[PDB]
Amino acid sequence: AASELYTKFARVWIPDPEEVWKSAELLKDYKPGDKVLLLHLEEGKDLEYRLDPKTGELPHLRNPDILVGENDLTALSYLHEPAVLHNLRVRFIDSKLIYTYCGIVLVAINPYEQLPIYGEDIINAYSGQNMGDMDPHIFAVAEEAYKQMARDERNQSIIVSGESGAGKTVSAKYAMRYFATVSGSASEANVEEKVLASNPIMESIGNAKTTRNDNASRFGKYIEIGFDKRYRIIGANMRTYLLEKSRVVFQAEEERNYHIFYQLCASAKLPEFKMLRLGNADSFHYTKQGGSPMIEGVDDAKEMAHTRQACTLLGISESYQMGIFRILAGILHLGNVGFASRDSDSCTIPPKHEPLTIFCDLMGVDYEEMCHWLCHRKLATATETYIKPISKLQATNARDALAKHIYAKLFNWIVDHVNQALHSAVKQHSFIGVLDIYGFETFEINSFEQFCINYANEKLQQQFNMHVFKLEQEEYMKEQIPWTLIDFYDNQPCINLIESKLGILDLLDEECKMPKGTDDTWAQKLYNTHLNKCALFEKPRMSNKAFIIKHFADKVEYQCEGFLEKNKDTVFEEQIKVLKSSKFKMLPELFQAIKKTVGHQFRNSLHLLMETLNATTPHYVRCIKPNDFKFPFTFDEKRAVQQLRACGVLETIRISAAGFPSRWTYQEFFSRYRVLMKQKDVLGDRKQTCKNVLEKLILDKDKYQFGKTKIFFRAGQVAYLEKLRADKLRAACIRIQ
Ligand SMILES: Nc1ncnc2c1ncn2[C@@H]1O[C@H](COP(=O)(O)OP(=O)(O)O)[C@@H](O)[C@H]1O
Ligand SMILES: [Mg+2]
Repeated sequence: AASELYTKFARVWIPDPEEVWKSAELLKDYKPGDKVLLLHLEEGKDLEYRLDPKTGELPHLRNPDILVGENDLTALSYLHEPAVLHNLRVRFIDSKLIYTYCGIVLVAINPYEQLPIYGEDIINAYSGQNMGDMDPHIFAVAEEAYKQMARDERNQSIIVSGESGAGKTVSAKYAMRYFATVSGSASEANVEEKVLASNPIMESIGNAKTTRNDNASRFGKYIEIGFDKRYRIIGANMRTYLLEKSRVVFQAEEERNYHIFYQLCASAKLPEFKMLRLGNADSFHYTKQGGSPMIEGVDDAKEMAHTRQACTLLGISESYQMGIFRILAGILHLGNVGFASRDSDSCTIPPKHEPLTIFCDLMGVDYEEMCHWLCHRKLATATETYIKPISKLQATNARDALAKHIYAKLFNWIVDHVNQALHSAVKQHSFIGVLDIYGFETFEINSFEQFCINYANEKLQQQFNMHVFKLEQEEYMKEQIPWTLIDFYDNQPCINLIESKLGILDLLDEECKMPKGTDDTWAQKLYNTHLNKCALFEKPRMSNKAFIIKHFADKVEYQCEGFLEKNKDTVFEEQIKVLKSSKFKMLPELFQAIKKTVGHQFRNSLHLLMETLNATTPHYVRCIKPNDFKFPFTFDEKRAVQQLRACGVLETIRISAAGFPSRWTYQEFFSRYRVLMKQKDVLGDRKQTCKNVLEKLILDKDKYQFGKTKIFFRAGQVAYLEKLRADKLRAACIRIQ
């Protein structure tokens, strides 16, 4: 039947290597059996488009001009890939609209420009309205979640997704503002202020500049915002995920360490900071490696003022704040300690070194002991102790490991205190969860950190697909309702390759058991186990030190060096002991106790989170990066199309197009709509009673369908039944009155 639409003047989409899809118009009517189409391109040139001799499949028809730039993609006549790309291009380039709906899921595009599209009057304008009675915006999602939590008394979750830089961090912040405003009616409104204040604090400690993002979010965050019976904020709790430790000691060619170090170095001249004995960021190796200590459009000194102000608002006094700056200053002074070689396998550090002097002074430690333990290691046996001198390379490695460890304890200490400030005495009626996770990334060189983040992103896709596609269509099959299968790309195989008993993480952990274990040996074990036995896993022709894996977004090559070390993540017992013995109270609090590998800990942490998400009603936001140049309102078609297919956008709209998301059991429907039924319509069979009543209430049979155990409805029909229920109760009250 679709071939009847291929008439003279009809428009179609044809594949193009650079533009992905090109629009063309038919110069003649198509007849079944024709091998070439005479097309007029929009550039003024005529083309003979040859059809496939085996399949005879025609190019995609283009939707009418009235359907260009629609608020909801389900309004399109032809629901195919070229149509999606065109509709989003027009709304972005022409209309400057960043938002579009794909049913319940929201699509967000990064503008690379500040626009005033979120005044409190806008917040008020989105408040109190229906879905679609406002145009697409993040506030609509927030309001829908607010509306659902209040009516359903069910916890909700806001899940944002996308590759690095797509606007995801930005989206979560604005959603929180909406809830804080509505809740703002409270007496102890300071709690909402504290909740919003949490974000900039974590950004200072948690973010750093990458080539992808000037403010990359190098840890994960999940926030539960609790509500009372009044549907007003009671408090909150943050659960966070693995921070990039390698960032403290290393930075690439145009990257920085965490923002807070630069804020502290910018404030070195102030009298309060004088005790720290700091200089500019160029003086310390841990800050200098990147080659550029400043971010354009950012004033580190100004940010330092804001960060301090944020700390005081949470109730963190100046003594606490000066205490954290001391730790950070100490990490910088440790980074420039001079270490000299003795013979081939020994090292020595002088008790005279200027940087180690202030390090020992700030930490409240003995210089002579630190010189000894940076140069030697202890081996303890039941009967005796043995000492091994360390090489120059080992001394610097030992020093750096301690720096990562200190920074890690410090980050955790801060989040614990914000959670203490965010705590609530009252009982939780319900909650809204917000997820903010580092997005898919790739570089010239990729390591263990990229492996972990990509693996986490794979899990998010699995949760999304399980809920949206898998769980949902399986129900229709069991329900015995006419259903056409909707295809999706299932990533379960790569997930098994990573997580299963035979998986990559398990093999790395087994290599960690062996003292003889090596990255080379592990890579060889991966090749032996999977080189030609697996389709998701492959090795490049030129290398034996790296491997490539097929993720949902793209294939990624990972270098094997450092994987066992990074999986172990440990520090010498003597160094931790000298810090446990420190004179400064904060250091002993971290070093006091306030076997599984980082990879094992990471898997379970993600499992607990997946389980947590499954308990709530999800609300998904898909963020897209339009261009790599960071330019205002520029659209890259090749780059966009790959993100759309990776996100499964088209199939999400096709499943949405099938409709019937709402589903009442015959018992629930009967119990809720008994008032719309006359006593004569109530048969011994509840199922037949519901059929007879629904057939009387709704005349169009295309708006509802009957399954084995549930009744299915099209959009707006339950609201119509609620209007009828409300009208019947009102009429009954008037009759009684
Ligand atoms: N509302 C916005 N207005 C302007 N630029 C934005 C907006 N949202 C995101 N961006 C741009 O996208 C970049 C990355 O988005 P952000 O949410 O900050 O981090 P990410 O998207 O990586 O989570 C920002 O640095 C900024 O350049
Ligand atoms: Mg981010």
